[PDB]
Amino acid sequence: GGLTCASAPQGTLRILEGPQQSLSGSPLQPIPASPPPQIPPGLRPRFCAFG
Amino acid sequence: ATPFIFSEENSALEYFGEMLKAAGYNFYGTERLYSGISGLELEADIFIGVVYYQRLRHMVSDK
Repeated sequence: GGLTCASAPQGTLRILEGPQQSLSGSPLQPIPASPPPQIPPGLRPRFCAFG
Repeated sequence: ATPFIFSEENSALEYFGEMLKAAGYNFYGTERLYSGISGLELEADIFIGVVYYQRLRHMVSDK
């Protein structure tokens, strides 16, 4: 009436919960790159010679 | 003057020389001076500009 060893298991199942990968879009930056410093339009000379 | 904003293609000297030439000065930043001692226009045109100087805390009055 006691507990005895039974037949060895024939296989093992290991369960884990996993989600999946999306598409590669690689959206690097809101406003991207190093935007260049640049000329103010027209500007004009702010200096003249004497005479 | 942020580092790494001006490349080989877009140079800093090109940019600021265009800025200067747009004000009536010359591209390369050289304006020609006179000698305040002899009164003659020096043969070489000088490189003049505006730079930010700091004054250090080490004075001959303390050393």
